[PDB]
Amino acid sequence: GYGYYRTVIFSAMFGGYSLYYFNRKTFSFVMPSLVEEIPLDKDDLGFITSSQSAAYAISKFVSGVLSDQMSARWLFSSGLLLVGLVNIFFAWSSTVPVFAALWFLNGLAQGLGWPPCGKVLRKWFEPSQFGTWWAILSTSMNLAGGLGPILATILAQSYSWRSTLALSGALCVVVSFLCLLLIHNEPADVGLRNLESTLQELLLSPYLWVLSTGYLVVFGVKTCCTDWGQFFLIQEKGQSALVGSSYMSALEVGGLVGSIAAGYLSDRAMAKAGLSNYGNPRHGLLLFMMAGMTVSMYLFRVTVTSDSPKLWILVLGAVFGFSSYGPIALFGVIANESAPPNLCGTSHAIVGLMANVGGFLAGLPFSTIAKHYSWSTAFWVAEVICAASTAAFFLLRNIRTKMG
Amino acid sequence: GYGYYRTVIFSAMFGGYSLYYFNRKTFSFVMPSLVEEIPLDKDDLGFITSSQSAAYAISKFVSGVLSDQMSARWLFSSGLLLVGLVNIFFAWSSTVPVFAALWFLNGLAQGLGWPPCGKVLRKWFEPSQFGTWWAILSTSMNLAGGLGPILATILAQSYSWRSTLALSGALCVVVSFLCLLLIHNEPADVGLRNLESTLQELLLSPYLWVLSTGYLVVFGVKTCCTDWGQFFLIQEKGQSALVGSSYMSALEVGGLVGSIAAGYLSDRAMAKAGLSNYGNPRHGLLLFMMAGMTVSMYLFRVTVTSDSPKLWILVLGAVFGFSSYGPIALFGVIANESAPPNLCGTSHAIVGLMANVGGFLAGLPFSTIAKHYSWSTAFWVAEVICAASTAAFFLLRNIRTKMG
Ligand SMILES: CCCCCCCCCCC(CCCCCCCCCC)(CO[C@H]1O[C@@H](CO)[C@H](O[C@@H]2O[C@@H](CO)[C@H](O)[C@@H](O)[C@@H]2O)[C@@H](O)[C@@H]1O)CO[C@H]1O[C@@H](CO)[C@H](O[C@@H]2O[C@@H](CO)[C@H](O)[C@@H](O)[C@@H]2O)[C@@H](O)[C@H]1O
Ligand SMILES: CCCCCCCCCCC(CCCCCCCCCC)(CO[C@H]1O[C@@H](CO)[C@H](O[C@@H]2O[C@@H](CO)[C@H](O)[C@@H](O)[C@@H]2O)[C@@H](O)[C@@H]1O)CO[C@H]1O[C@@H](CO)[C@H](O[C@@H]2O[C@@H](CO)[C@H](O)[C@@H](O)[C@@H]2O)[C@@H](O)[C@H]1O
Ligand SMILES: CCCCCCCCCCC(CCCCCCCCCC)(CO[C@H]1O[C@@H](CO)[C@H](O[C@@H]2O[C@@H](CO)[C@H](O)[C@@H](O)[C@@H]2O)[C@@H](O)[C@@H]1O)CO[C@H]1O[C@@H](CO)[C@H](O[C@@H]2O[C@@H](CO)[C@H](O)[C@@H](O)[C@@H]2O)[C@@H](O)[C@H]1O
Ligand SMILES: CCCCCCCCCCC(CCCCCCCCCC)(CO[C@H]1O[C@@H](CO)[C@H](O[C@@H]2O[C@@H](CO)[C@H](O)[C@@H](O)[C@@H]2O)[C@@H](O)[C@@H]1O)CO[C@H]1O[C@@H](CO)[C@H](O[C@@H]2O[C@@H](CO)[C@H](O)[C@@H](O)[C@@H]2O)[C@@H](O)[C@H]1O
Repeated sequence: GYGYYRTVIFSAMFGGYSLYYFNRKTFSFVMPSLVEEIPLDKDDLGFITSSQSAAYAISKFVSGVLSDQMSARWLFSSGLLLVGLVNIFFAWSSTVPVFAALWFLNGLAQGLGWPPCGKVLRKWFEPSQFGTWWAILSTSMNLAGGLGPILATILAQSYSWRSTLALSGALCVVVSFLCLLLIHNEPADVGLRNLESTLQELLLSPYLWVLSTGYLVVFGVKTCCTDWGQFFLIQEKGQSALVGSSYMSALEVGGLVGSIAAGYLSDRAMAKAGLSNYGNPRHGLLLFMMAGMTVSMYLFRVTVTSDSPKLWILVLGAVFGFSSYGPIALFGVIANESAPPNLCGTSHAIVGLMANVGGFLAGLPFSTIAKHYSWSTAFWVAEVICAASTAAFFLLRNIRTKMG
Repeated sequence: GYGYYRTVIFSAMFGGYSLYYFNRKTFSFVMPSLVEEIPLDKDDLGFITSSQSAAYAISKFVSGVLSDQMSARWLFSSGLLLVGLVNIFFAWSSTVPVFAALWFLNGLAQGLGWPPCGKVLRKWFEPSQFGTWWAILSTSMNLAGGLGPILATILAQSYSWRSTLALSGALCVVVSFLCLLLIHNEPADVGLRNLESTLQELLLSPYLWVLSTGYLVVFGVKTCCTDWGQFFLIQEKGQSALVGSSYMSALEVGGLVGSIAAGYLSDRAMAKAGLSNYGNPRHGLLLFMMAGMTVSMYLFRVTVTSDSPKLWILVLGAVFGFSSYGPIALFGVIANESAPPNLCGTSHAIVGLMANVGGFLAGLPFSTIAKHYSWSTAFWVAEVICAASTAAFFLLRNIRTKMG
């Protein structure tokens, strides 16, 4: 049955992705115990995390490019097995260089997880049910990250820090075999079906670069606000050290809610509306959320004094999180849906690369501008850039959409 | 006349490239005066240099890829004009963010200089005279860098720091028009001649990846030695603070001599020997210099005690510089010569990217290994890697050379 097969594939995917993220964050989970056992300074942890991040970025781009030439099931299982083996080996090392070398292969293996999931979802689900399940897998990753630390410390205070990593690796290996056994690549491999534009022609379309610039701006603004909102609130507004934590929590909760709601409403709008070679039914929600993000930025910058109630700050944070985390999922869904049946990964790898460079831009120059002039000037610059981007995106709404 | 036209093109190229490098390094040349005028801390200078370096790397790759679709003369002149304009605008600014934003466009413009020169050299010169002139252009860059500082401080102590940059920009604009007028793209544009493998077929050849890995190892080892030789000599050998400076000077001089000699001897060997689809006449010198580099590394690591004469240290530094700076030029020449008549830039951009990642590897993990274990262990690791690479390169000598 279609429902039975979809349920089985979805359950296996959910479990695999949750284990992926747990084993990504296990070192940060268990850091205090190994710090107590073998002392480390602040440089070693940063070096290890930096190596993992660089490996993750490079692998992610490469596996996104290559995911259209190899089977999704084998890619998923191999990545999970390598992640488990790397964790098991990490459990039996006691020197920084070996730690940092083992945490690089971890990023390389982690880069292989999502593109197979995206391809299987696209080939198994109808285009009117392809933003809901995307967001639900994102929430699977969120749930794994949220439930990680509590169980991690609960288990670590009981036995040790070395046993937890080995147990996680063994569980990853077992679940890798289970997912290999359970996941099906295509409906044709069972007896159903739910249904050429070379790379040179794909790269010669303007929609790809429009989406890349949109992702640039959205990710950069989100990173700027997430990284420096507490700093702005503490050093210029005059608030305490708990209002920042509450504002971050509200931002995260509102962002999760906004991602799910954006996916569902966009899928409903696409199902309701028709299809044509020009335009996209998913653009209205994207433009609305962009405008909401800009308005919330302006309100937070201007109408938050030293005597503002805490409820107002929480409301502003929630609204910005909603309107900033919706469009990210929308771009991720669109860059893969509005592509030929092949080259889906190659239509998303470039977008991820733009996200990385936008993160670097949100990191260094924003901080130096804030240090020199002020935080108000830096946030004003970010808001002006976002408003200009939104205006350009609205001006370029009805364009050649289907690339190829 | 062939000689007259070659002389004119060579002179214009030499002048253009020398001005390119002078305007690359002018800020480092004139830094003390502007530091005295407007105080700066150590973070701002690093930020500016980092922005320029990142822009240079990205532009270099992009312009190497794109240099086969646009005219070399126009690319050269446009790059020089933009460099001059950027310097002129930099002369009229007084704040760090604007400085760092203007020093990014400088890197973007600088990335456009060399690939047009390489294409013109390949299309104008015979393959038996294409390693000598390559090395001579490299020495043009070296001469510009060497004669920069003296003239820079001599002029800066006279008038100001603001006038020097404007004068350099104006000179760059004038020389840009002169080079636009003088450089000829092809011999067919005058009435002579001195004489399809798509990118997908080009990327499916093993010679490209062999060359990429060789450049990886050579550049990484050279960067390791250049960066940490003084540290090793001072903190483990027990030598003074002037022996390191002498060792660096000997390394640089020996490297320049080795680059010129390697180019000349390799061109002579290729002219003497025949041509075939398998192998390359330029491999013997490359293997010999690789072996010399490994032997010199071992001798410097082992046979240099706290009582070694300074002449021995100078000799070892000169030999390593020779044997390390030869192969870099050899790889640069080969990756462009042993390529189809098109895609020459695309056959060198990947090699440059590998050089960048090898530089990062030589930078961070080598330093952390040296900090944890010792400098001797780090240099032993580098020497072992170089020896293994040399053995693999010798084992893979006679292979499919002409890619396509
Ligand atoms: C084989 C590949 C051949 C070509 C490679 C290209 C260039 C080679 C290296 C370039 C590159 C990978 C290449 C990107 C994709 C390549 C795809 C293009 C294919 C071309 C066909 C690594 O290179 C940089 O990586 C930095 C690590 O951040 C290092 O900083 C070190 O750590 C610093 C502490 O922050 C200190 O300053 C110091 O400790 C070091 O300085 C740099 O020294 C290093 O140069 C840049 O990638 C970028 O990815 C992203 C996400 O990871 C990173 O963003 C952030 O990283 C972490 C915070 O750092 C966060 O955790 C992460 O959340 C965040 O997102 C970037 O930072 C950067 O990593
Ligand atoms: C089919 C449906 C699927 C089910 C999904 C539902 C479950 C999702 C909730 C999980 C959730 C919400 C918590 C509110 C719950 C109420 C919400 C109402 C609805 C749910 C009922 C818990 O998130 C927090 O949970 C806390 C408790 O563990 C942790 O505190 C710890 O406690 C200490 C030890 O006690 C520790 O020592 C200490 O380290 C912590 O202080 C926090 O670290 C964690 O952020 C969010 O988690 C997820 O959000 C994302 C945001 O992007 C976050 O990713 C971030 O991305 C970057 C930013 O873009 C950041 O740069 C990056 O850093 C980060 O990776 C993560 O946070 C992720 O995990
Ligand atoms: C639109 C492009 C879309 C994709 C971009 C890819 C990823 C985006 C950013 C990745 C990338 C450019 C991309 C490489 C080529 C891309 C071609 C691939 C095309 C794919 C189809 C910049 O990204 C890094 O650049 C570093 C600058 O070094 C920054 O470090 C900052 O500064 C630090 C102080 O050293 C501090 O830690 C701190 O102040 C910051 O942390 C990092 O924060 C930053 O992440 C990494 O490139 C690399 O190039 C080389 C040579 O320049 C650099 O090596 C060195 O740099 C200087 C010493 O640094 C030296 O002067 C230079 O002599 C030396 O060689 C590398 O360092 C790196 O720059
Ligand atoms: C058709 C033929 C063409 C003619 C070519 C011949 C001319 C070439 C000679 C120029 C030469 C040799 C000097 C010995 C001369 C005898 C040699 C015998 C033959 C010649 C007769 C002078 O080189 C030095 O000259 C000194 C005097 O200016 C400078 O000291 C300054 O003084 C203070 C102010 O007084 C200043 O305040 C202070 O900053 C300095 O201390 C040094 O900065 C400079 O290095 C070498 O220059 C060139 O070498 C390359 C090496 O790769 C170097 O590039 C490096 O690459 C990276 C490393 O891979 C490095 O990381 C990177 O940092 C660097 O970019 C540069 O050095 C480059 O410029």
